[PDB]
Amino acid sequence: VPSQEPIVVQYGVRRYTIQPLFSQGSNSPNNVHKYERFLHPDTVSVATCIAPVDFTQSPAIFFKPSPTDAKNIELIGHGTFLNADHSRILAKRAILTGHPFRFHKTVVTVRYMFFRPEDVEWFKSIPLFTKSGRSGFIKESLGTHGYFKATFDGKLSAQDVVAMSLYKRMWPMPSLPWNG
Amino acid sequence: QCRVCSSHTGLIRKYGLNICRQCFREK
Amino acid sequence: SYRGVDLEKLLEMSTEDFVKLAPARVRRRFARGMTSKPAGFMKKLRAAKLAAPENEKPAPVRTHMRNMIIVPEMIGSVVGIYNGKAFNQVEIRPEMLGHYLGEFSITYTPVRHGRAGATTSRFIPLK
Amino acid sequence: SPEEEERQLREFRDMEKEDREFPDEIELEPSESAIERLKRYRGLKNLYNCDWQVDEKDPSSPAEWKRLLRIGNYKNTKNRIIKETK
Amino acid sequence: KLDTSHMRYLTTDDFRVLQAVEQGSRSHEVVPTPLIHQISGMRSQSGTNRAISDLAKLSLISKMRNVKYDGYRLTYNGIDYLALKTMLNRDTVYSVGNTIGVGKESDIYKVSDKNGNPRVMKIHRLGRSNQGANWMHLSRLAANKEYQFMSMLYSKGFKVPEPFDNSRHIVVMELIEGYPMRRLRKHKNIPKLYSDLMCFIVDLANSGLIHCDFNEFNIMIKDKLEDENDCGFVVIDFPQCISIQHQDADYYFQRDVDCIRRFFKKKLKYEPKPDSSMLDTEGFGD
RNA sequence: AAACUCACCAGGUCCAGACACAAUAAGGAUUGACAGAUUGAGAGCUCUUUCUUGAUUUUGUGGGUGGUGGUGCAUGGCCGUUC
Repeated sequence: VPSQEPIVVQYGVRRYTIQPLFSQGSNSPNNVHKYERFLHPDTVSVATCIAPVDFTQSPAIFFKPSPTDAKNIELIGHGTFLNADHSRILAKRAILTGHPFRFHKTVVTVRYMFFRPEDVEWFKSIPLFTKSGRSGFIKESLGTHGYFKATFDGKLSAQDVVAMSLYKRMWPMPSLPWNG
Repeated sequence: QCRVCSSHTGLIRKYGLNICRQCFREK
Repeated sequence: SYRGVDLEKLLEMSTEDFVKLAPARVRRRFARGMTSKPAGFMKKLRAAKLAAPENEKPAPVRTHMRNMIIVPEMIGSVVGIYNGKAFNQVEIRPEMLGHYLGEFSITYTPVRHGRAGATTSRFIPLK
Repeated sequence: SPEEEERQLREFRDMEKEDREFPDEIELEPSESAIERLKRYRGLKNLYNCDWQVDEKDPSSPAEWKRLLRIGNYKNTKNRIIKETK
Repeated sequence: KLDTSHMRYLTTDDFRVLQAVEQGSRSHEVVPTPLIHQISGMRSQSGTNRAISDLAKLSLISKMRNVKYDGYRLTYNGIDYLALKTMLNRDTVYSVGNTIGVGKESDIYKVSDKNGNPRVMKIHRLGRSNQGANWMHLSRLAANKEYQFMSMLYSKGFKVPEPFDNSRHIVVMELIEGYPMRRLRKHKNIPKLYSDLMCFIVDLANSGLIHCDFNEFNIMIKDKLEDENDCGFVVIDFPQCISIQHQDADYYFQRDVDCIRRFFKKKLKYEPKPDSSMLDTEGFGD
């Protein structure tokens, strides 16, 4: 189920059609999260929403409000009322693209990266990092149909991702009390 | 070069001998 | 205006004659051989004055070299000329005399010696 | 609506990877613009090391976020809330 | 020559390490392998040889595999990158580069401060570089000693520029928009400033250090004020400084009388007006 | 040092389906000693508008025969290199 959608949350028994924001339920040291749009089919998810709060850590049941099966519920998923916290904060990621057009040594001519000239020139303040993690900064670029000129650990290939950074922050969504 | 190296710097087209300026004291 | 001497003498000259009075680095060009590359240019010129609002502005017909010499005869037509990529619109007049069409070029985003702002884009921000 | 559970079921369960791999890729056709869509928010270094915050001053804050009981911590008020009943 | 572009791949893994190992390579030259973790209290195998293999290519450290006395050394960038890192640590340098200027053990590196006005990171590397047993020992301490001997007339009423920090080779000198005496063309008050060259060494004998070394690059008519051109003096005359006890002042005192007689006369054909002064007064009036 | 050199650039196209069977396959699929349109910033090429064609080969396709992709991994002598 896509995870920007109203799911009827129970944390315990009572029902509210809340509009959550699921994020990855990994072991988080810094307690800093994501605005992950949608779901992952196995692991733990961490919702983020506004609810009118019943503060006793229940096994949460999230479902769809219909008498679909012989159960009068469509059970979407069980989990844990983790907390109610303001400083449990989000950061949506980006991964941009770099498709290396050749096999160079130091300066890699990358195309399929930047079309427009004011999208070439003004967007030269973005940190260059490879999908392998080779961080760095843009020193030049000229490409039109978008190049660069930087210095990384080794060499690059046409199946690599010379990514760039947009780490943006969307904002959460409130509940809806469903009783019927 | 003569096939026992990957020699890419100081290349030679002069006089067919394929021995570098850096290879008068090697080759 | 070509020399100051009579204008009904000078305008339709080819690559032959006065340069045999001129010195041999620009005599071993213009008094050897006409190089008739502007001869079928007249045949496209004679249509580049017909269907205009006349005497004023014809169309920017493109031309992509750097050692080709235009002759003044053709008062009232427009040709777009090589500047490295694009085609500078020239209303062709007797106001260019034996100098290159491909001299219309200073091809750089300008040399930053007074405002060095693109040099600031190559330096090191550092973690 | 069951037809769009075969029409849009092509996408509205398989766009779940638009979150994962290309989350906020400025996607590039010659018609799509780069400036306008992903414009109005920071770009720090690393999610396990950076610094994002709680209460900015924007219209992006919803109704019972900027009219909150701003919960301090849960774990540092569950002792309060439960011990209000203990 | 120079490398600069082998630094920005790190994390916190080297920031706790540095001045613990910089005060640890001084307490204990060439450091063996399992000590980078344990001088800094960094843990044994939580992102560790990943980070040391990250440091390995960067030439601020090198894998000196000797026979059980291994080497991890904080090549020449163990001073150079890590003093850039030190000025990132001692709150002066925020990134690297708007820099133009060339010497031998003094490169002028034009920077902008924490404030915003510019200054200059001069760097000390003698022998070019030759950085060895005393060459590192010099550029560590000649950055520290000449942090102590650029205030000998600033307190006493005269013009010596001020040093700011002494990080490992780096000496930061405002920045001075000078005009040396080979760049200038004309002057408005000529005969004052010839007799003030007898009189500057008069000022130098008050502090007890006579300076001599005057070539055509020396006396900067600088830019304190840009618009109204309230200029000043930068006197690059320092390194011919001699303790007067030594037996060479027989021809240092006579330099103060009959050796400056060419430049205001010839450079500025205009035969000069003024008087002069000796330094026999300054022997007693210190 | 000239355009080439000369490792880069401002704009275009000669050209990709073989091997099987599947649509048309010899009423023109696709072939050529030629006549024009030919031009993209200056070209050879094509065969809709003479006619060689000669069974053969045209294409939405995948194993991959096509390693004229070898960077190679070392393996086998052989000599720059290390002694």
